[PDB]
Amino acid sequence: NFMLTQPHSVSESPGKTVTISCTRSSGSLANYYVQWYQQRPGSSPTIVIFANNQRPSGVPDRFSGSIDSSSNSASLTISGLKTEDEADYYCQTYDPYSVVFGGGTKLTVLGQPKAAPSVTLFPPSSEELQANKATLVCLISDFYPGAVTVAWKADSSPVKAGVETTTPSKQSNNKYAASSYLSLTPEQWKSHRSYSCQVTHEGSTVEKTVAPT
Amino acid sequence: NFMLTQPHSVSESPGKTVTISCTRSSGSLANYYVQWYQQRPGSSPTIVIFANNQRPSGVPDRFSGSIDSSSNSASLTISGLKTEDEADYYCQTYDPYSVVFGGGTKLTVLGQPKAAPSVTLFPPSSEELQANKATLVCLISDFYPGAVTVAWKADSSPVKAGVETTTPSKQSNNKYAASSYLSLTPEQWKSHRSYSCQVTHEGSTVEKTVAPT
Amino acid sequence: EVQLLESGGGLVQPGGSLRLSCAASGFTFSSYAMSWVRQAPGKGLEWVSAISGSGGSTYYADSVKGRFTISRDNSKNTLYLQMNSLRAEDTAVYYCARDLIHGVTRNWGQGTLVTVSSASTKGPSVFPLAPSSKSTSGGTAALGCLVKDYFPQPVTVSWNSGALTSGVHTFPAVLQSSGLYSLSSVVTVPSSSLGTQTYICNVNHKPSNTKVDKKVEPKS
Amino acid sequence: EVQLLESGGGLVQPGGSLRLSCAASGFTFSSYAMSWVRQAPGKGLEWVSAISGSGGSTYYADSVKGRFTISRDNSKNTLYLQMNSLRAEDTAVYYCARDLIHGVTRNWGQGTLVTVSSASTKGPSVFPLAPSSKSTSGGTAALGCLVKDYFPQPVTVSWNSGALTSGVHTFPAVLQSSGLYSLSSVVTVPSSSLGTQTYICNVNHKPSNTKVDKKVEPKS
Amino acid sequence: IHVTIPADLWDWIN
Amino acid sequence: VMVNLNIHNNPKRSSDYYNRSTSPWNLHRNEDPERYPSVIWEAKCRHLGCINADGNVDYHMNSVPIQQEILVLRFRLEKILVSVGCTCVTPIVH
Amino acid sequence: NPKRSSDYYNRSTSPWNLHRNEDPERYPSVIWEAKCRHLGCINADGNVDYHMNSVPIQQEILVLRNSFRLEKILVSVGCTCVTPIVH
Ligand SMILES: CNC(=O)[C@H]1Cc2ccc(cc2)NC(=O)[C@@H](NC(=O)c2ccnn2C)Cc2cc(ccc2Cl)-c2cccc(c2)CCC(=O)N1
Repeated sequence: NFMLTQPHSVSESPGKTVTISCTRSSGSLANYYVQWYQQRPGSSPTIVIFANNQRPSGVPDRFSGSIDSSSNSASLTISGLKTEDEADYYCQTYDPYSVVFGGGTKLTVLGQPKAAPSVTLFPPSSEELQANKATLVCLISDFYPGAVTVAWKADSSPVKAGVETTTPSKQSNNKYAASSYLSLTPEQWKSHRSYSCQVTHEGSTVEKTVAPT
Repeated sequence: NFMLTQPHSVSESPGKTVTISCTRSSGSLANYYVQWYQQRPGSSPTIVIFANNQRPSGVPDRFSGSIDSSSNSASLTISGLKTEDEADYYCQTYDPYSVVFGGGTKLTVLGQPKAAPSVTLFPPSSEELQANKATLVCLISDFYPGAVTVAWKADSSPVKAGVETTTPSKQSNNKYAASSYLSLTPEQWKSHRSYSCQVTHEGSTVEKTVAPT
Repeated sequence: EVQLLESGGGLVQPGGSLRLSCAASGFTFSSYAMSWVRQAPGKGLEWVSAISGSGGSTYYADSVKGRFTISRDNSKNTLYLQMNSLRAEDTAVYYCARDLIHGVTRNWGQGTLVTVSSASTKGPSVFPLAPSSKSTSGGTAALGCLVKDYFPQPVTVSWNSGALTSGVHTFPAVLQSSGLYSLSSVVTVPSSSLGTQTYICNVNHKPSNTKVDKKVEPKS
Repeated sequence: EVQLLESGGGLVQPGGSLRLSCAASGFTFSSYAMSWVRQAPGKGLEWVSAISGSGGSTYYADSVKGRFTISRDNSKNTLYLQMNSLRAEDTAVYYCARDLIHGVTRNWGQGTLVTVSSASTKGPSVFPLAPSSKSTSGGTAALGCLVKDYFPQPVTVSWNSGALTSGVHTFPAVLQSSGLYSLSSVVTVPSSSLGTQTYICNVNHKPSNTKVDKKVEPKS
Repeated sequence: IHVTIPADLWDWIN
Repeated sequence: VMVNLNIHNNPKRSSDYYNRSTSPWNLHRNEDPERYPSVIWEAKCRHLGCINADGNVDYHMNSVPIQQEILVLRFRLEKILVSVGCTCVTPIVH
Repeated sequence: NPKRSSDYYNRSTSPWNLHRNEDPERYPSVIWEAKCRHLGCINADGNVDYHMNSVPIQQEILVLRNSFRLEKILVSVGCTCVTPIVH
């Protein structure tokens, strides 16, 4: 067996040339064809390069593949880098029995405008309260970059128990979204004056508050 | 179409290295395999080299083939040259439509010892005389080098009319053979005291004589 | 056009079995080596198995040897993956792939999700997230639906049977410590449309055959 | 062992036709491209024609285009060369050859001689060359056969039906000004064997369908 | 004796 | 003998090796109404050489047809030779 | 036996072995089938090259199986060499 090592992540600025390397641990890289795949969020992988340097129809001329036998590595080169090139890239090769994929490289294109999140907080519904449950829903949308901090307060006290927060993910408009849920008993909900969801992004904090009845 | 040029003759002493070149006039030599054949006197050609440098089993290690794309030529090299390597050598190649042989190269192994001829002279048989014909047969063999002078005498007088002599031919042992025939009428045969076949080789002469009845 | 359509994915308990299929069209199926590759959510691509065009040669990742069997039916243009002795770590989207030669993949299917878990199928409870003065500012109101505690993935949400698309935001699901998923869907609407336009969220959780149409209205 | 045996050679008048055959054995004939190559006396090798293993592709030298046809019978393991409109320049030994690929010849036959001439066939007159005290060298004596005035070549000579090979010397033929050939064959034998052992030269001249067995004995 | 033959073969015979 | 028979109910569409091979081939229709089957598809090698790593016809090797002896109906059962596809042969065996 | 009729199985860049498939309930009883020797093809240097694959060339042939039935069967006749780049 063998492994393929790729960098976990690469960040580059638009219009520049980016190189993603793929190093084979054992076996001669030049004895077996190398393929490169692009994978966008929630999509099937697509082929960018096959047989070391073959570019299928529909793949822009900006993408090219090469191999370096001395370093036992393959490279994917993207010239004139565009924001639409942001995706995960995987190299792949084989030996006479096995097929191996590299760990993948997250490609980030820099210089994109910062966007503040819209935050909306909902209290528990009457229906859920009647079923002896209570969920507070804090929705966070249209923010860039993806880094966000979510904190909950019961009145003024920080709360960590019962909180479940998603890792942020890109929306169709290339901005991020996330949600945070606070599970309470109806008794905990009714015994406090209010609950708050505090959202911190790029050093600024927004706080939304809800109250029983 | 194309042609292959080989030298008309190559010469070297025993134990030395000989090279026979084969130059292609048109088309890239490296695009088509080159074969080399050896042809001994009165024999079918045999394979020395095929596919540029492949030596079949039975062919001594001393024979090797190579190609030179820079000069558009192929070469047959014989190391540790032996007296048994004397023969004609032909290169051969092809294109998608034709097959072409070079003109052939006569290989001479120099420094071979001078060898005196063995001469046998036969008079006309009784059977031939009865059929009103008479042929004297002078057989010459095992001489080296190939040049030989054959003269006929009727008693002591030189004879040129009725004589047919072969050009010397190379034997399997590198020595040469020749034959000379003297055609007479039975009357010419019976009217002389004797006839002689005089064979001169390297300044030395062997004379054989026959007499009627 | 090359088409690869996977089917057979679903929820199975550890030790269980599942057979995946891949229906191929748009190419001479019998002359192509085929493979299965999987991907666990938020993880990398992992090769599973490969089979020659004739089906005479098969290849397996060490992680699946003796448990999975790749096969093909060249008369039906179908590739199969028989998965026995399943474990939690086999949970992934499984992709069918066409190979030009062994190890050179040229086309991928859309994938089929395989979930291996001791947890059973659970349909969600759907609650309205009513618009109010706290979900309203700058002439817009936010209203939504909370799709609570379902398993396995996925769920789909539409608004007003797909007639409402502008201002819709369906959030990715949270995976809770209980092992169940929850998600929310919100729509931002003109505040003057509240109590004039009906807003209904259409929730479908195919794995549990649950379809819920929840009316979302201001509370009074 | 690879064997290629040519037949069909002999004398043809200018403008005449002749068909050569090559019987092959010791290899899977149908999977080899085959060729004909010729050689005029004292001249170089000249490629004539080639045919693929299946017989579906044929190739010809410019010197023989239109006049010659190469063909093969894979059920009989035979290669043929049909020659029409023959001219004196076609006079040569014709060799059958086995090719590993087009243009790479690996094996040669023994050849068949084709003579294109308006001169007529003439079978040989064979005379004994009797041993005597003048042909003796102590313990050894020379005796022979004179093969006079034949056309075309070749003649073959054996002694005692091939039981006698040691000490045999068959000389190359003389081409006379009349256009006829003559040759001699001599054998060196023990002097003590004279008038005890019978010595017969076997002369074969296939072009005139003539075979002569001439007894050679001491004259007394 | 019974021989199961396809429809394309029978049409060719008759 | 009494035969009491019972009636029961193009390679380009089945395989594309003809186009992907280093010794590619074309398929030719051999028609004969007096023979069953009426149409027989036969392989004919496209080139004398084989396609090398650079995409050129290479004459260091040859494309050759792979033939199979098959019985056919004409009634009389006859043995016929058909080319199924091509392979690449070289003069050096390893 | 095909070994006695043709030796392309040994001279091909995608060489093959011939295996006997025996069936008494089928006519012919013995069918020789080609099995590619290597996954790759033999390159210019004599090595198995995995930038190409040896693949069997299969032919649909009718076979016979008091009662008989004419059946369509697929048999490997030989191997060819395929590459992922078409020129
Ligand atoms: C090394 N060789 C082997 O192992 C086998 C391999 C083989 C096996 C079977 C076939 C051919 C080849 N069959 C056909 O050709 C059939 N026809 C077609 O499929 C057909 C016609 C036109 N297009 N096709 C596609 C007719 C038929 C033939 C025979 C039996 C039943 C039937 Cl239905 C039969 C009897 C005796 C001998 C042989 C064949 C030949 C030697 C042998 O044993 N050869």
